[PDB]
This record gives sequence, structure tokens and C-alpha cells, in this order.
Amino acid sequence: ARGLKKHLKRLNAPSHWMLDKLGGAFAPKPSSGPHKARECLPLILILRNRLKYALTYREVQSILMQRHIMVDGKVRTDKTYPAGFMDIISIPKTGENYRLLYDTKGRFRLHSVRDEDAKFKLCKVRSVQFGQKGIPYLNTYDGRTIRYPDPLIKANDTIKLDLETNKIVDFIKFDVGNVVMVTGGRNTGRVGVIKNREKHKGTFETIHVEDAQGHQFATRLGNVFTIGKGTKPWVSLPKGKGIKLTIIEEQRKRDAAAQAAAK
Amino acid sequence: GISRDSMHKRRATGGKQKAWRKKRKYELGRQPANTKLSSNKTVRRVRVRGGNVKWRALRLDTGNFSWGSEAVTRKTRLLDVVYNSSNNELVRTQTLVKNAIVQVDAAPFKQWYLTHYGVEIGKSNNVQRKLEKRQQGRTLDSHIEEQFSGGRLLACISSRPGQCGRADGYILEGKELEFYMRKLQK
Amino acid sequence: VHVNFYRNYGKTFKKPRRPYEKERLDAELKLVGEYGLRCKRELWRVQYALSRIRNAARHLLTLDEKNPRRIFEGAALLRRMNRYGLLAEGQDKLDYVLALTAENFLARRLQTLVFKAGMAKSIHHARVLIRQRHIRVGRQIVNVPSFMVRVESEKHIDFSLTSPFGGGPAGRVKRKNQKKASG
RNA sequence: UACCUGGUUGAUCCUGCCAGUAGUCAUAUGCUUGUCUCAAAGAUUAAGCCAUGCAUGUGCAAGUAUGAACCAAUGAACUGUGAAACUGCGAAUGGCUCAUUAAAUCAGUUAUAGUUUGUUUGAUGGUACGUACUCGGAUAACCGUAGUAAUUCUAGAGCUAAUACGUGCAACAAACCCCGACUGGGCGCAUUUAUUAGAUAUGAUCCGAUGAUUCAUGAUAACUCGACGGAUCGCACGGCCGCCGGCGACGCAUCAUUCAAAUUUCUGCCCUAUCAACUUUCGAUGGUAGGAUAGGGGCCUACCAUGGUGGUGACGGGUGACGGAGAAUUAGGGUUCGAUUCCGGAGAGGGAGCCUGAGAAACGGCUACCACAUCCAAGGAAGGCAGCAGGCGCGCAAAUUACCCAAUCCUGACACGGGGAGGUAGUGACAAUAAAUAACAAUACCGGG
RNA sequence: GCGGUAAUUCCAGCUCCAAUAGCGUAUAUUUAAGUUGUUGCAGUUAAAAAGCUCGUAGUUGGACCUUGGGCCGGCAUCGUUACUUUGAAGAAAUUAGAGUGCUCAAAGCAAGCCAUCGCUCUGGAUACAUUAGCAUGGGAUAACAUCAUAGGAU
RNA sequence: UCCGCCGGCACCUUAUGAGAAAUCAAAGUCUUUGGGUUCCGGGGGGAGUAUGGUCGCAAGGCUGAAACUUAAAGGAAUUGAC
RNA sequence: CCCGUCGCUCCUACCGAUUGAAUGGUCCGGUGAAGUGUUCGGAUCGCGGUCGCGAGAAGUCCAUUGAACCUUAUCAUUUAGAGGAAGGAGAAGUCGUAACAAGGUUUCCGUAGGUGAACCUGCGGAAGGAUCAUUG
Ligand SMILES: [K+]
Ligand SMILES: [K+]
Ligand SMILES: [K+]
Ligand SMILES: [K+]
Ligand SMILES: [Mg+2]
Ligand SMILES: [Mg+2]
Ligand SMILES: [Mg+2]
Ligand SMILES: [Mg+2]
Ligand SMILES: [Mg+2]
Ligand SMILES: [Mg+2]
Ligand SMILES: [Mg+2]
Ligand SMILES: [Mg+2]
Ligand SMILES: [Mg+2]
Ligand SMILES: [Mg+2]
Ligand SMILES: [Mg+2]
Ligand SMILES: [Mg+2]
Ligand SMILES: [Mg+2]
Ligand SMILES: [Mg+2]
Ligand SMILES: [Mg+2]
Ligand SMILES: [Mg+2]
Ligand SMILES: [Mg+2]
Ligand SMILES: [Mg+2]
Ligand SMILES: [Mg+2]
Ligand SMILES: [Mg+2]
Ligand SMILES: [Mg+2]
Ligand SMILES: [Mg+2]
Ligand SMILES: [Mg+2]
Ligand SMILES: [Mg+2]
Ligand SMILES: [Mg+2]
Ligand SMILES: [Mg+2]
Ligand SMILES: [Mg+2]
Ligand SMILES: [Mg+2]
Ligand SMILES: [Mg+2]
Ligand SMILES: [Mg+2]
Repeated sequence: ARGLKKHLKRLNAPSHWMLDKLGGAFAPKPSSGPHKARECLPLILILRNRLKYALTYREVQSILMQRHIMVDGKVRTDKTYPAGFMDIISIPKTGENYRLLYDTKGRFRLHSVRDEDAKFKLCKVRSVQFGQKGIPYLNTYDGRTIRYPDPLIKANDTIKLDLETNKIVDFIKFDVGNVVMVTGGRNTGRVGVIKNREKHKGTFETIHVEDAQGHQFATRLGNVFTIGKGTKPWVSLPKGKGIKLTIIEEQRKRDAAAQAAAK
Repeated sequence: GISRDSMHKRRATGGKQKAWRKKRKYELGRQPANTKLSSNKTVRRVRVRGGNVKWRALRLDTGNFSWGSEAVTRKTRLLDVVYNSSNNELVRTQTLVKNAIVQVDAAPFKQWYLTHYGVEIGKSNNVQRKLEKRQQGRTLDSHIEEQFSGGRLLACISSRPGQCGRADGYILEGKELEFYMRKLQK
Repeated sequence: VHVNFYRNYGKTFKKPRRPYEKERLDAELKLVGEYGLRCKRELWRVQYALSRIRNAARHLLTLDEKNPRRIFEGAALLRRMNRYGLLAEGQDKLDYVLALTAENFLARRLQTLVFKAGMAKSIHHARVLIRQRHIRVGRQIVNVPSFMVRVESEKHIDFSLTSPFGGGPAGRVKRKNQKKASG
């Protein structure tokens, strides 16, 4: 009340952190970092609860202190560091370069990308204005800021950003006909192609997207993330990429029963 | 202490509002600086929210005043306070606040005018070949020029002395000046 | 805070509105008598579960046929019924499940199936044998007479390996008698 | 399970209530109680009062070791660990309670183009010049003289450090703006003020952003007695003839981000008219100019105007009223409840004022008054369980002065310390789940096909 | 309502009944209660039409205006709402609900399988969530002023 | 005198209507429940009482409780008795 | 069947002389701690050149926030009270018979007066009347 809060109750944790209700009174509060602490997956919830590498809040530390975790091309030790979207969690030694992608149910998935594809990432772009001494800068959506950007780059764009030599390799503008993945709300994790953008003077830029399998859905100007030019994404999607409503999930379970086992 | 809450005020319906909490620090107030025009300058540092610093000027004698028409800013000493829009006892007490009319000596401005326009009021070839160019458009208001002989120019304070610790301002000209002259003449 | 407070919990029987009625009392006593129960609670909880299922089915049947929030849970309810041996293969509609009754549920209890499988001399002997750890479903010992068996496990009920009735060593009574006869 | 039954009569049909019927994560109580699992537990009355013990400290290779410390060594500064102490950081989170509070808190939904933000992540630091191979004075631990009945009460003396404190080279530029020698001053970044560019949308002709800005930003003139612009630490040793050099730690400033707060838009709350007018000279509603604030604003001051709300219930009163998510019962509609573990607010006996700090009007911080209450050598000194456990009291009404950081997480200089947060055992018929107290045969007796 | 010398009702024995490791009692309140009635009560005689009329606010207000028509990146500047459809944003927990043989259950979000130096990318679904706010389509039914000094449209 | 129309005070017969019934052509068109609107009742007493407010010269009028007590009070019709 | 006065007992509430009593709250007024900012002040300390600069405690002045106490008034809650008086209950009663039959004077409303009590009477009204009716 008189200041900041350093505790996060388990029942107050974000939903995509599927945490057992009777597992404790507290959840790991995400540290300050590049991502918004509600759309992030802390490292504690990576070496635990997603991989069986660590078993407690004592071996996550025991393997972070060995400097074994390299997120976004940099060794990180803070166990509650907020890896939030498409961050390259590159585990050295064993080589587990993982892109944090959005499951069709709003979850977080560690898509195992190849090593040479793990040397870059992509970032969404916030406003672009003039800095001190009249030097334009980028100010992406994951805390990153890049000075001297190419003048074609504008707001809401996406940039393919290198890691070892941090410079913009190329970029995709925000326009209709581009692959887009939704990263917020109920439509999280659904890829599609923008059909038209509707503009309301004052607020609420609404984007209408067409799914590959024929479905259509709308969302805000936020929560969307351009992925690739035209209809070809620049990254490997985890699987499915379609909403897959409950009935067809039941059908998949049925055919899994009727095949494979089939007995 | 002094607070800025609406807690003690009354509703727009004229009904008394009760109290459900104590006073809070983040809504405090402080005593006014009550800056004075005096020769013994004194400015005291204040520590404000966030750890930043406010400069509370208790006494000032000089200032940074700008002639907008010629766009020249000079440091000069204030001589008197002649008008105060809000309170008529703030000129009797000679209190430096924003929008308070003051008088500043014209010596720096006379010196700049002489060395720039080549004209005194109140070298081989380049300087003379450039001086008449500035003398071609040289024009001054009669009310502006009549104060150089007197040695003091009417001016207005645009800074907040109790906040920035300084008294800067601009020289009164045009439609402003006579409006105050008709208020200062008697 | 106490984290244990977050565990959900509920009640399973309801008790009747009118406590003293002759016809209802005789009906309940009749059912208890040949289904080998212990009290009216063992039957009231079955009534409660059946009432919940019937209410769900009735709510589903009120919706339009082309409503997915009818198709999905209609399929789920019929799947559960066909899984627990309640609805026959000739009753694959949401209307038949509204016609279910308490004896359908009581016929699927482990005690009832043990009695009807010829392993027990009477439905009370079945309950006694169940509570004495003599019966295993599949490979798992069960000592709960209310265990509702499924169709796929109906062919695996058998006396346990540890049981003297399923190939175990003699109980303490027989061993005591052998000790007495030894000397 | 969308349900009724008894009672007015000599008897009848009604209105109508009394009584009966079932539930309550709803509290007492009474009798009884074998097993398994799961669990509330001094809220109601007194936010009444507290003996006692604990609940917040913290050290990495990497700020400061000479313990007259330990473990090893054998002319060198130290060159292993390290108690104490200085320095830094934290103690504004968590925990507890519901007294005040009825468009007020609060919920959904807005805004900051009206602001502050330690920290985390990314980027960015040319102007000091008017000993830099590295400046100065103290001080703690230590040691020894003490005072007092007394306390992490207190005074002198002698030593010695810094990433403490205080000074000071800031090391080496360019461009530009002004005053100017006939054919020199300014200028890093920060602060304040003023002027000015930021276009339309000499042939060939650069220039961002919003729904919206004199906006982002640039140039100019000046201004400020400017806690700013590294006198800091660890590891590895190398390459060029003394020169140069890596990987890290901590620290200062600006911007963006994250963590947030503050203020704010619209709509929404229980009973009362035996509450119909309320507010305003002294702020009530609005305007102008200031002051103050991190910032908008009658938030405050001077002057001015007479406005603002109300049968669509203002104003006033009651609440055994914290608000919500939610709980019980539910054919549907509904009625009643919501102290309590999740979110928000408020409080630390009652009011008030404030220091430090990025963050407090903080009470396991201070200062004062009021009420209690504690030693005392009677000169003075120290207080805050609505934290955990426990005690008294109040009551119809509520458990151990136990164990532990093993789990969940948080905090610190930190892999390592600590955590009455939290977990574990104890009491527990609040509530709830499953479930023993006999099954079979023969014989005796008695029935039906 | 019972007990005034024959007590089916009190005090006890026997027998029997209901629930059963649970039952009784007191308060509070949900149902019962269509005895608070919007759904959905009543007002001649049972309690309940004002002595009567006028009257502002409130509530409620006649009819009338697209049908035949089959087919089946631009660029404006505009009557406003209620209603209805579709979408978005929407804390978890609780509730409903899919999967899952904790031995069953109340639960939990786990797990399952060849009999592996492992795999199923294992799963950790989905609804509802009044009203108010934002956006898309519809214009039937309704409310406002707009309606003949042309100061109208082109 | 006869016929017809509108408006009014009533009356007679009959439900196929309603109602506890008396009875009602409206007191009908009501579990097959909804045309608009005003007032007003919640078992019988205490009680139209206490007190406050307000109008009146007064008598009084309008508004109007609570503690407590009680298992009935009451409506229509029926058979007796008187 | 049934009504009221009077007599006895208990219970609840009301009026009530006492400028009642107590408790909590608010407005006004007086005193006003303590902190915060400001004015003056200068115990002392450091350095500089037998001369200046800097830091600075106690104290003091004004303003501000303002606890707390002391009177008046007012609001809200509980209660004492001599006396009066009202309801209800009680198996003890006294006095009559007002109502139910044409209740022996038909009954009942509004209003006014009167008397031991139910009640009586004057004026206007009603049938809930003991008359649905005199074209005679
Ligand atoms: K601190
Ligand atoms: K809100
Ligand atoms: K302000
Ligand atoms: K701090
Ligand atoms: Mg906006
Ligand atoms: Mg009852
Ligand atoms: Mg056992
Ligand atoms: Mg310390
Ligand atoms: Mg807290
Ligand atoms: Mg109130
Ligand atoms: Mg509001
Ligand atoms: Mg600008
Ligand atoms: Mg202002
Ligand atoms: Mg004023
Ligand atoms: Mg309260
Ligand atoms: Mg609450
Ligand atoms: Mg509690
Ligand atoms: Mg809370
Ligand atoms: Mg507080
Ligand atoms: Mg206390
Ligand atoms: Mg305090
Ligand atoms: Mg304490
Ligand atoms: Mg505290
Ligand atoms: Mg208890
Ligand atoms: Mg007898
Ligand atoms: Mg009724
Ligand atoms: Mg009557
Ligand atoms: Mg009547
Ligand atoms: Mg009438
Ligand atoms: Mg119409
Ligand atoms: Mg009544
Ligand atoms: Mg007669
Ligand atoms: Mg008589
Ligand atoms: Mg008579």
C-alpha cells in the first residue's frame, strides 16, 4: 500500500501458468524486465513446470549459478527473469535453442528451433520519434531500443533482429495480406492473414484476420504480431496453428483411439 | 501539514463530506517562499518527491531578462517592483512572483544596442559596411526609447522564483506595455 | 493464509422432504433389502447422483439440435452411460437417459456384480467378502462395496491372489486349528 | 420432487393466520462416538487490557583486516579463512483486523497531451583546462580513564582505513554563434527564461508523429554559487619499444521499458419524508493572476460575479454497514447473507506533527497531548500482541506459551544467512467423504409353490 | 389437546417405529408463501375505492409513408437514441462442464504406455459472467425535435 | 298511434360466464393469468391510541406508531333451537 | 349469548413538577503543547594571512499544521421520579341489562349536550330492516 509488492499469490498468477492450486501459498513474481509480467514465462517456470530439469526452488538456482541459461544471446541468472515472447532460450552445452511461441490455447510452448535459426529473433515496433540531438531511435515492444533506424521502418512494424551483432537485418511493414500471430486475448496463438483494418478516430483499431483453414476472427491493433511477408511465415510454427474447436478435438481423440492402439 | 486534498472540502451539492482516512504524504503542501527584492541573495535547496530538488529563492537582486524584438537576453539587476496583478500589497512588500511588473536597469541593453546598431541612445571597413545594414531597419518604439534615458525599463517576470530559485523575464513592449503604463500612470 | 482451505468439498445426499410416508418407506426398505445396503443414505446418494445426471440431460434436451453445446455433452453423457453399463447399445439417444432409474445404478455396484457372478452365496455375503479384502477388479484389490464397475472391467472380477478364496495361505482361524491339531 | 397437513363449525364452503414439513461452508448447546480421508477454529460481546518467549536482518573471487584470532608457511605491503566494526542495501513487502466510511471506499470501463517512479532490460555520456605514476582531514572496531541504580544510557584520551566524507587533472577534437585584426569570447550534460525552424503536399530541390498540440526534436541569446561528466575493486596474463591490451564487479547522468502509485471519466448501493429545502460573509459554484505540489484542481491567497444540488428524494438521520469476487436456498423469477485465506481500501489505544528514504504522514520509526500502565537507589528511565503462542476480561461462543526452513516463495553484499511468512505435529463430532458392529452350513421349530 | 380410580398422550417395564455413528433442543433466514404477487395476490358483503371534481411532475397515448424485382487504395458528409445480431476486452478461485480407475467417493490436475538410459509436440479443455462502456449489421416496434413567410433542393 | 337511431335512469328472463356463496349482463371476456392509469389492504386487539408535524377561535381535521396480548376474529350458506 | 362502570392482584407502555441525571458527538470562543518553514543570534570547530573565510549548536521572532484542556449551546442514547392515567391478563367478585328475536324504545353512522355504568336524547343520513309491492 505504502509502496511496491514483492509477493505473488498462487491464485493471483496468470492463467497460462498452469500451477497446481494446492502447491503452495505463493507463485514466483516476475522480475522487472523486457516483458509485461503478465505475458511472460519466468525462468523458474521453464527449468521447472515445463522441463523436468529442476525439481525445486533450489535446483533452478543450482543451474542458473552455473551460467547455463542464455536467453536472447546473453547469460541470465535472475530466476524470475520475464521471458515473454519469441525469446530464444538458448541452452548451451546440450543445445536446446527454444523459441517461446504461443499455443493455440493461449499457452506458452518451447518450439525447438535449429541452432542457425536461433542467432536471430523478431521484435514488434512501438513508436518511432526523434531522440536528443535529433537522432531517431526504434523503441521496440520488448524494451529494446535501436538508434539510427532505416527511415522506411514505422510504428507497429516487425523487425528481424540479429543477436551477436545486434542490427536490423530486414523488416516487415504492417499491411493487409501479411501473416499475423495473435498474442493477446482469447484468440492468442492463432495465425492468419490480415484482410482489412478498421480505424476509429479516438481508440480501438480493430484488425480482421482470415485463418488458413477458412476461419475468420477479429482482435485489437495490439495483441497482433506480423510474422512473415505475404503468406509465408519467417519462423516455424509449433503445430496445428488452427483454433481446433472442441468437437474436432474430440474427433482427434476418437481417431487416436481407433488407430495406433486400435484395440 | 498543509494538504491539497478535497478531503476537507464539500461536495458540489453542498453536503459535508466525512473523513475515512488520515492525511497522506503524497498530497502535502509547503509554506510559500515569499521571495523579496533585496541585495542579500539567498536560495535554499528543497528535497521533493522522488529525491529531486526544488530551489526556493528567498532573496534575489539580479535576473535574466530578454528583449524579444531584438532577441537579446542580458543579465541585469532589478530596481523596483511597480505592479502586482493579484494582490496590491505584494508590491508594497516588494515580493517577486510570476507576472509581477518590475524595473530593470538598462545599462546592459544600452551597451548591446550601441555595440550592435552603432547608435547610442538614452572599425576599418567591415564594421562600417555592416553597421548601416542594421541601421536601415533600425526602428524603436517611442515608449521603449523614453526609458533608456531614465535608466530603468519596465519588464515582466516569467519564471517562478519560489520554484526554480531564479527571477527571469522579458521586457514589456507593444500592446502589453501601454496597458500597464495606463495602469501605472497617475 | 492456509493453502488447505482451497480444497473444494461437497455433499452427496439430500434427505427427503416428507420423512414419514408409508409407501416411500416400504419402497426404500424393499430396495435396501435385496440390494444389501446399510442405510437409507446409501440409496439417497444414488438418487442424488441420478438426479444430477437427469437434470443435466434435461437441460441438454431443451437446446436446439444444431447447437454445439448440445452435441458435445450429449455425446459425452452417452459415452459415460455406455461406459458404465447403464444404457444399452440400442439406446443412443438423449431421451433414453432421461428414463434411467435407481436400480440401474444399483445393478452396477461391485457387491451386486459379485453376487450375480456366482462368487457369493448371497448379496450380503458379497458385501462381507468385499469388505474383507477378497475381491480384485483387474489387478487392484477393492474393499469398497460401492465401487461402480465399468463394462470393460466386468470380465476381470476374481478372488485375489492373496485371498484364501483365490489361492492364498490359510487364515488365522485355519492356521490356529492346524496348530491345535499339530500337537 | 413446480407437493402440502392439523387448528374457528352441530355440520359446510371460504378469507385468513397459528402450528407442523425440509436446507443452511450456521452459530450455541445436550446425549453418544470403533475405522479411513479432508478440514474451520477469540469474527459476533470488548479496534477491551496484556506477564513472558519469538516474529528482520544481511558477505560474494570481486568496498574497508594487523584481532595482541585460527590454520598453514619462511625478508616480504597484503599476498588462506576470518570474528568485530565502518560502508551499502532491506526493514513501505508479508502477517493481523474491519473501528471509521452510504457515489464516499469498491466493480466494470476510461484519461495523464496533468504527473513521480530505487530497481530490471536496451541505448546513449568530447568543452575539465586558466599531484594525475593517484590529493586531504577525520572516524569506527581496537586500547584505556570514567559517570550513573539503571537501558544497543552516556563523556573524555591514544591509533588506524574507504566505493564513508571532502577536494581536484576531467586527456585528445571537430562543427557552429558573436565581437572583430584590411583590400579574442562562447560552446559537454543538467536548470530557468526569451526569440526562432519544425514547409506545400535560382532553372533540377531534404525534412518525423498523433484523432488532436506553439508536439518530438534543431538553432540562437543568456542564466545557475549545478551533490553530474569513475582519484573504485576481482581474475588472467599477454602482444609491441617503456608502449599497448582481455573478461568481469560496483557507481554517476539522460531517454525508453518493466515494476507501480497518484489523480481522474461514465454507470451502478441498504432503510428513513415523523428529514423539504441545503451550501455561501470565514470557499459554497464559476472567472482572472499568482502561491504550493511530482503534477491538474478553490488545493490555498487577492480581486470579481452570484451562483451550485433537490419529489428522477438533494440535505439530514439509522445501519448490530468495509466494497467486490462470492455463500445458502433455489421450476422460473426471487429472498437473505457476504468479519475471514483472492482483489481493492482503512487502522496499529485516540487524535496530531514529522525525519530518513525511490517509495511512509510508517507506529515490531521518532516528537507532543490525552487514557492506561512498567521498574526506580524517587533524581529520572522505558511503553504499545487488531503478528505467532499464551494470560485476564467479556461473553451462548473459538485450540499448543510445540518442531522446521525439508516444500511454496520473499528478502540481503548473497548458490551459502534469515523468515511465528509458510509448512509440520497437538487439541478439533464446525462442515464433509468412504465405511465395521458379522456371513455360511447343519439340527430343532414354522410357512408357500 | 391429555391427567378429576379403567390415562392408547404423565412416571416406568415389555414390545414396536424413524434416522443410524449420528440424532435432539434455541436462535437467525431460504422454502413452504400466489401470506409482498414484475412473472403472480387482493379492494360489493371477509381487511382494504379517496365525499366529489380540477390539476403540474410521473406513467400511458388512434390510423397513415418498399413494394412489386428479379437475381439469389480512393472520395466525401451524415438525425439522435432505445431494441436486437455479431465481435472484442474481459483476474484467478467458486459454479456448470470435457479428460483422467486418487482401490471408490468427496477430491487432485494429474498422468499413460513399450517394460525404454525413452516416448505420447502427454494433458493442464469449454461455457456463463446482469447493468454501464467500445465496435459491426438490421430498421419492424417505440421516444425527441425537425413539417408552409421558402431563409428549400439542383 | 306505429317503426327506427343516439344519449340516460332503471327493470325482467337466462347462463353457455364468474364467484366461498349471497349474487352479478357486469362483480363476465383470469393458472388458456399482461388495454392505460390513480388510490389503497396484509390474522384479531392495543388503535385511529401515544408523540412529533401541520391547518383551526375552539370543538376538531390530515399524517400517524410501539411495547404488550391473543388462536382464533370474520364472510356466505345449511339443519335445529328460540 | 353478552356489554360497561366500580373493588383486588400482576405485566407493558404514556403524561409528569424536578431550569432531572449520566454518556457520546458537533459548532462557536479562550488557552495552546510539539513539529515544520522563516528572522535575528553565535557556544564552538576547521583552514587561510597574528589578519579573513567557511561550517555551525543552544536560544529567539513571525507564519503554518495543529493535539489537548476549559465554559456555553445543540444533537443522539439509557434511566430515577411524588402524582395522574391507559391497555391486557387473572377460575375471586358488586351493580344493572346496552346488543343478538320487532332483544321487548328497530339497529347503525357524523355531530352536540347529559347522566353511576353499560348508555339516553336533539339534527341530518343509511338498511347492514322488521317493507324489494297500491296503476289506487
Ligand atoms: K529502507
Ligand atoms: K473503477
Ligand atoms: K496542483
Ligand atoms: K532506500
Ligand atoms: Mg489514447
Ligand atoms: Mg412455522
Ligand atoms: Mg486399520
Ligand atoms: Mg549497518
Ligand atoms: Mg500488507
Ligand atoms: Mg449516514
Ligand atoms: Mg462516482
Ligand atoms: Mg518543441
Ligand atoms: Mg493555477
Ligand atoms: Mg478567498
Ligand atoms: Mg462498522
Ligand atoms: Mg468482505
Ligand atoms: Mg481470523
Ligand atoms: Mg485484504
Ligand atoms: Mg497506515
Ligand atoms: Mg488494543
Ligand atoms: Mg502513526
Ligand atoms: Mg506489535
Ligand atoms: Mg506494520
Ligand atoms: Mg466451537
Ligand atoms: Mg394405565
Ligand atoms: Mg391475500
Ligand atoms: Mg363488517
Ligand atoms: Mg369491508
Ligand atoms: Mg365513491
Ligand atoms: Mg401508434
Ligand atoms: Mg393486521
Ligand atoms: Mg315496538
Ligand atoms: Mg336490551
Ligand atoms: Mg333495543
